[PDB]
Amino acid sequence: ELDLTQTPSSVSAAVGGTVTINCQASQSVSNLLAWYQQKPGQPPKLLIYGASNLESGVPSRFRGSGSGTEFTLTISGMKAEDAATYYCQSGYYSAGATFGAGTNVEIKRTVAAPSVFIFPPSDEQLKSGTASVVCLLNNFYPREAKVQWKVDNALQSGNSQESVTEQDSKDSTYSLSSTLTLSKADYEKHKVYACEVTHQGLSSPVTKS
Amino acid sequence: QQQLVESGGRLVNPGESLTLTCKASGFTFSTYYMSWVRQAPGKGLEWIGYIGTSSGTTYYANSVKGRFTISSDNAQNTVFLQMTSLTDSDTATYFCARGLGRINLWGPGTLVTVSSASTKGPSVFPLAPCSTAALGCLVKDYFPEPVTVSWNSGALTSGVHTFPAVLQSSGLYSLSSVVTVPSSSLGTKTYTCNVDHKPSNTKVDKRVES
Amino acid sequence: NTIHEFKKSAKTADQCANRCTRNKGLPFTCKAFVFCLWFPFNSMSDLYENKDYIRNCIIGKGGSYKGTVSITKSGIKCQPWSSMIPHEHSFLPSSYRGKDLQENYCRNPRGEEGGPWCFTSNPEVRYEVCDIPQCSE
Repeated sequence: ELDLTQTPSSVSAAVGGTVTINCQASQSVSNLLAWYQQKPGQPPKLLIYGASNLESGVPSRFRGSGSGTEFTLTISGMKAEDAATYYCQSGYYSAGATFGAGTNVEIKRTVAAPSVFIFPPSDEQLKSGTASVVCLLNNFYPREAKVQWKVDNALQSGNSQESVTEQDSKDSTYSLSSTLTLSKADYEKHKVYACEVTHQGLSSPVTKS
Repeated sequence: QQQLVESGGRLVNPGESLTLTCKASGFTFSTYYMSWVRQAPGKGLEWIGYIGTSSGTTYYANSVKGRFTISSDNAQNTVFLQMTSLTDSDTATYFCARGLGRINLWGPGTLVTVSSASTKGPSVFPLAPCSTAALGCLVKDYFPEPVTVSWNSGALTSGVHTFPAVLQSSGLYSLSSVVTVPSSSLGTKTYTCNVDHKPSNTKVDKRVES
Repeated sequence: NTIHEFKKSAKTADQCANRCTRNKGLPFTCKAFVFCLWFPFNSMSDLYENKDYIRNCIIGKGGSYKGTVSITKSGIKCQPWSSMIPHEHSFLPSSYRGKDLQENYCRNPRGEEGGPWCFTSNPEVRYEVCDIPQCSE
């Protein structure tokens, strides 16, 4: 039909930095192109329409240009809030309307190490047959971390799941929860417990119990 | 305060049919393109169809054309997405949107899940702390998505991390919401998880305690 | 020169318009012309029609208006019907024949109670009713 190829997959920058995103079309479109921003849990926001026309309320740092099959989007002075996914879209009365694959934008940041917590399974969940134990990593950069569970006393693995938040809009950091689930009895016999974290921000990995 | 609000999103069996509705508030119809745009979990946006309120003319995407159809009630400022022969690939959040090429207005979206699994309500367990300290609520073993969590009915937003849910081995979603607060305030101020699971119509408030 | 004062429909010079404007050497009143050659009859009976013989007046709803007014009551310049910018819409001439949707001329293709309106060139205002006097006024 109509193919909108959007490149690259992801781009990174620090505050004040500049980022450029490309959209290229299988057919001509004649300045009928639009740029959208989307943060997780939210609908997209209209940034650019036509190819250059800036929707009201939107900072001038956002720059749209192009024509025929070549389009570009440049965020010039970059704030923490710009961290989102951005999409190129072309829509015409008929036929059709199509989006790009999107492009993820990360904010480069001063390295920050996570604040580590560890949580007890509640009495109530223990009344039931199961027991989950969570380890919390808070506000850290960069995204990459290593978490490993051990207690009484080693390498309990294949039974954990981890979820990671999106990058914060204010401090450009991430956070992550790792959860280890086991039957009641297994954990039940054992008493104290511990989680282990390896991150660029920390000198030697941290164990919280 | 011009709004778009979607409804109808629920859990459906494959091969069945479903009808989503978008209602607009605070503006004339009129005069506009109404498009539906969906987004599968963790994927990109996919436009799927539009209707011109005035024209009555509809256009559908190839991924959808055979089985979906769009209608309107201008008098009631409402658009109907009527879906049939649903497959697993249709599982997504569906957005009612104002426009075709220029989309100034979006709904928050309604989540459609095409599955043979049954609706299960979440169990809420307190994540108890042990200066600044973290505490949480654990929303476990629910299906389908999604679950919204707030703290003290929206009074507490600062430093709150509600994690993206993960599909467990059991086939049920699980999620954690956490918050950093002063340790001193553990005895005095009252912290409650406000958990809402719309697909089950489940609402739970749970006072987390040390 | 005198082409300025003509409702020109393209694809359908100054000497022609001038000699039509003066009615110099004409056995009638020159209501229209093509670029040249003249007529004592317009399309209502490159084409150029005299705005004196284009009724700048309407009845109630004004479904058969065809003037050249292109301003809103707020005084905003109308957006061309060919353009989707700033505002996109389903009002192509192929969907609407004889209703005359060209340039940015005020129009009322569906006999709205508002009378003729236009799409503004202001992005924030999609469409506004053009201020047009009725004959009865």
